[PDB]
Amino acid sequence: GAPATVTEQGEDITSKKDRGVLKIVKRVGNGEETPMIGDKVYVHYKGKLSNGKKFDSSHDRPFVFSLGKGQVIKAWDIGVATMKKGEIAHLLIKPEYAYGSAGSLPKIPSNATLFFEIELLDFKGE
Ligand SMILES: COc1cc2cc(c1OC)OCC[C@H](C)n1cc(nn1)CCCOC(=O)[C@@H]1CCCCN1C(=O)[C@H]2C1CCCCC1
Repeated sequence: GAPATVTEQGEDITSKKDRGVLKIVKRVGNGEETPMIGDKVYVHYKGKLSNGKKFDSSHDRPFVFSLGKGQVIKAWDIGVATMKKGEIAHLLIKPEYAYGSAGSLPKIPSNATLFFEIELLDFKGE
């Protein structure tokens, strides 16, 4: 399903063009602005290992973070910076842009590919 669709059709939004972060816009957002680095960002997300085997969501209980400030994995700083208010996007992320060969046990194993659906609710300029 969704992870394989992002493999097949997703845009490579990396600078290096290494397919490390692939994106599909699922629902289009409003406004020309996207978050600049330093912004306070508000999202709903659903995430999982691409294997399907572990699963994690804000809409369970929004997730708040400062963009570009190392509170989230590199792929979120990259991916969320491309998104507009109201946008829902799918990301598929190689380990180099997430938790790498070290992983982050017990939640994330070594060399894990991650999938997220993200909704950008708001962002405000520090
Ligand atoms: C590697 O550890 C975790 C990874 C992820 C979720 C984690 C987590 O903690 C063990 O618990 C979610 C709730 C806790 C209190 N928490 C942690 C963070 N923010 N809230 C810190 C953010 C670190 O996570 C990230 O950078 C990314 C992007 C933002 C949303 C969470 N992220 C994750 O990688 C999840 C992960 C998704 C894949 C399935 C397992 C959970």
